[PDB]
Amino acid sequence: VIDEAAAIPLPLVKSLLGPYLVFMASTINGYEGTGRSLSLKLIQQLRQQARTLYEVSLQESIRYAPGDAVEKWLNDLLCLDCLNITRIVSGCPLPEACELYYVNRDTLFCYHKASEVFLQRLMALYVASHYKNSPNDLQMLSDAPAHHLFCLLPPVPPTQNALPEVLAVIQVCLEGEISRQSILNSLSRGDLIPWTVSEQFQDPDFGGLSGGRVVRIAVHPDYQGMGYG
Amino acid sequence: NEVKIYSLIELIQDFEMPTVCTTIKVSKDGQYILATGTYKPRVRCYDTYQLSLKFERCLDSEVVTFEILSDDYSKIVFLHNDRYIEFHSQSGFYYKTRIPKFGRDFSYHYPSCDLYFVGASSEVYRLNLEQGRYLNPLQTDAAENNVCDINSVHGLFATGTIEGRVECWDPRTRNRVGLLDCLPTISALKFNGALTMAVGTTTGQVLLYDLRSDKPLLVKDHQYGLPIKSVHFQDSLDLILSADSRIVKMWNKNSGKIFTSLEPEHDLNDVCLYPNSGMLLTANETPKMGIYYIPVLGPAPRWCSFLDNLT
Amino acid sequence: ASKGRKLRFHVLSKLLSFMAPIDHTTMNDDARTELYRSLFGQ
Amino acid sequence: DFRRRFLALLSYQFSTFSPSLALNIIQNRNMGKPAQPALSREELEALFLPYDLKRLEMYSRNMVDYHLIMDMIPAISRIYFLNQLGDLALSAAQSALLLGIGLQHKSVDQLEKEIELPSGQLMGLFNR
Amino acid sequence: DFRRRFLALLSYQFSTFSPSLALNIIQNRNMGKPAQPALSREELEALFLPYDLKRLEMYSRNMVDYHLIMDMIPAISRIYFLNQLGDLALSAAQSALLLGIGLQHKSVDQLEKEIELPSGQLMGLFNRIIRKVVKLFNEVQEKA
Repeated sequence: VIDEAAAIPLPLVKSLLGPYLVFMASTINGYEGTGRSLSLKLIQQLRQQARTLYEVSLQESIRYAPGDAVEKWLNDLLCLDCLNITRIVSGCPLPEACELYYVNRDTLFCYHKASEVFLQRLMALYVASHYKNSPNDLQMLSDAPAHHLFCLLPPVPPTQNALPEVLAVIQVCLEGEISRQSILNSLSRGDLIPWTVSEQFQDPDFGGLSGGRVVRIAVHPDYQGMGYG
Repeated sequence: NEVKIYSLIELIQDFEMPTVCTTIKVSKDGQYILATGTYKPRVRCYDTYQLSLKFERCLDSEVVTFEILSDDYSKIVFLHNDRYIEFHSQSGFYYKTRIPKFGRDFSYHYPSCDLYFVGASSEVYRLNLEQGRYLNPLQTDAAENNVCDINSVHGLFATGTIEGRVECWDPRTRNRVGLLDCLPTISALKFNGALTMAVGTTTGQVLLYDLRSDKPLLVKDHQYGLPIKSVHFQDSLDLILSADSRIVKMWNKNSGKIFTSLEPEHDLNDVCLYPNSGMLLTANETPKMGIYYIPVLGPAPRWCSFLDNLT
Repeated sequence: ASKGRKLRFHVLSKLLSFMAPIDHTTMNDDARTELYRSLFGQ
Repeated sequence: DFRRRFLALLSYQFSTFSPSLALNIIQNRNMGKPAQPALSREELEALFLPYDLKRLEMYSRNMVDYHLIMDMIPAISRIYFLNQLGDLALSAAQSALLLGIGLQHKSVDQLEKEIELPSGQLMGLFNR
Repeated sequence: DFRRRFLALLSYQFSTFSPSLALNIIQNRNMGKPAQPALSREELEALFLPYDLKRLEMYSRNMVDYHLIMDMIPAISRIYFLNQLGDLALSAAQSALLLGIGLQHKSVDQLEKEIELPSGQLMGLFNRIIRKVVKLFNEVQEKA
């Protein structure tokens, strides 16, 4: 029996199958539920591999009635539910006619109804290829400084709907600009790159250079591998 | 030009068609290599492990091209200039049928068991193979069709035309998904991967096409005016092989840097690359069939493993 | 129609069940339709 | 600095890396770094003794058993992958074979599974 | 000739040998060996870069993470067993510690089982070893 089968890596799952009877359980759109891309990747593997495959889904809570108001209020507050990542817009030219955009963090996390839907689109895409979704990163993306958001969109027609479909999203956090006297004290006793590089190469000069790190890159699950990345 | 291509003692005995070799091909398993040629048109199968010919079968007419349907040598389909389609089982000749008009080239769709005939008619013939009945025709609306290819990744069918326009069809629902515009006709058409496509022209230009963008990503021009017969793709080094009668050109997929060039004594009817190997098989206007080994391109094939030691 | 000039749709006995349908397509059916709509400048 | 560190650390925890994966780390940008001078006479005499260099050329002729020159391979492999020794025009299979033996200290039979080539062929590639 | 061959071949199939066993093969009382020439400035600079020599020196004060100088040890161990690098006055337990990591490329935990001494004490032993090494490196540096 494999509990949290989606969480463990797929090649490790393949060896665990063997010629014997196997029971597995996976998590969807939960507090620790896996993303859509990984869960679909696993369930596709089971179908592909005289094996008789069985699928069962569980949709009623054990502690409260289904349709609970507080449960619904908590889920969309932390964006814990994965849905269709986005409606599939007409296919676009990959390396040629796509433009990045700068998302405002202040207007995204305000609770206007138009803003909320875009956030649910983005968070579902953000944790799609993620082993265990953490609601902490939603808080970190919300209020921590220098965590800038960038998204590329299809070329906008003269006529358009309220919310554009997002193909890819990249998160950039700025680091660096650390004084030399500071870096000497740490070596004898603000992101991963300035400290680790300075530690490994013993270079106090590095650190006073300013740069950003690509925290995450995400592509729409249907569109993975085409050249949006 | 530091590639030092070697030329071949006898890897396979009697690798010799009497006068010329029309087409050279290899099986999916790699066990068998098939060749056809003039005179007294023959189909000769050479076993790699035994280093000898398995059998020789004479035919009534010259074969323009043939396809190995089975994984092994069992099931082969021959297209003839006499409008004849000959099916060969493991025993030998099985059945022969005619096509309404002369056939330039044909391709087989492994899903749905539909085989497509491109020839000297505007319509492209379809022959279902699980049931023997001929299926409904598809009208390409082009006066002459030269070549055809089917994409393995997602099952897309495209046919070349004499006007120079590539028309893409769908094997499912039999509708025209799209059409592409680009005086010279289309000599060679090849699909590689999901998104990359190549067009050959009789003037001597290789045009790489992306399915989504009308403009070509890169164009490579043969200085000779001879048409290019075959275009092949090599995945490991991302090398695109374009071959014409005068010379064979191998160049990189991106930026068009040239790897090497091989000029033989006689014109090439066809060229073939053994999978995952530097070995190259060529069919020439010579009783001998040319065999060339490029150490840089890849390792020697397993049945010819000692060739690396001999170098 | 002479010499098989006109195509005829009688069943062929020898060609019956000559091959079995074998398909290896990585693309899902929904992805194919979206790709086909967006082919070339379309 | 990282490139020289990675060669030394292949023998502690990075031997489990497939030779192709480790080779990809070493070579990047699809270009070569600033060209160092070819291996000097003074450096050759320090690295290999006259009796040691005597062994290599005798093996190149006799060709009977590679266990004689096994001690040289860690020394030779460092020079080739440090961008010294010029360029030997080694193939992809030949370069991966040198990295497996010289740096990851894998035997030929063990490398046969990784390279997927037959053990007889890998000897001939090592011979070249 | 055999002794230098054995050092290189400890990586190939001689790693399974216990460090005590390999130590006796290297050193034989019957054939006393004169000390090889100590490192010159040319030899030491070619073997180790200035940033390399810096990393070994700072770690001697720190003794924190153990993973910065791991690449040095196969280079350091070869010099000690080639009768170069003067005299380090290494103990039998310390010399076996250098042989296992430097030449057999064994982890501390695996070498702990062979040595049978506690791992924390072995970590103290190695810090003593490198302290002797880095001190002698400076003496050659100061000599010129």
